Amino acid sequence: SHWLMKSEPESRLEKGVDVKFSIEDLKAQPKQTTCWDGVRNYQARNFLRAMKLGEEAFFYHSNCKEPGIAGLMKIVKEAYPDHTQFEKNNPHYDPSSKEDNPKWSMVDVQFVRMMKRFIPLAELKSYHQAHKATGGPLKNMVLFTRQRLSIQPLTQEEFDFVLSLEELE
Repeated sequence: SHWLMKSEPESRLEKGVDVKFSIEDLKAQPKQTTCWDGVRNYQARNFLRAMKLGEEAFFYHSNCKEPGIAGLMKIVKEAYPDHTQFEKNNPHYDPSSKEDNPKWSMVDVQFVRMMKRFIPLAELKSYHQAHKATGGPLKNMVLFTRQRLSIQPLTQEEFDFVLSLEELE
């Protein structure tokens, strides 16, 4: 399995709290690792639960001015409870979640490297749209299939094409 994980590159307040966290903030983490908290989308959650140690995931910046894939990271820790679903403080708090059996989960990713060059959502859309008429590996990419999924699986095909655009100028 291969994945795509979205996060806020530039600052933005939610329920009063800032959810900012780009690829650089991950690199700036001890051992360049962090807990990918926040996810409250059932379909997104069930993917987090299905991730295996070692599998890789593109770090996607969900920005307005410059959305795209800036780098790569890996899963070093399998799903477990998201501590913030309970902290009444956090904007992702959930009253319906029992500590006895949490509804929300998270995983731990470690930084690996950056793309040999940034990949704009614009670049991804054109090829995607292109393949969507000629027949290509990005014909059914989730990034364009699910406009609102923060955690997404990618077939080796799509993954191989994203990496190939990395070796182009």
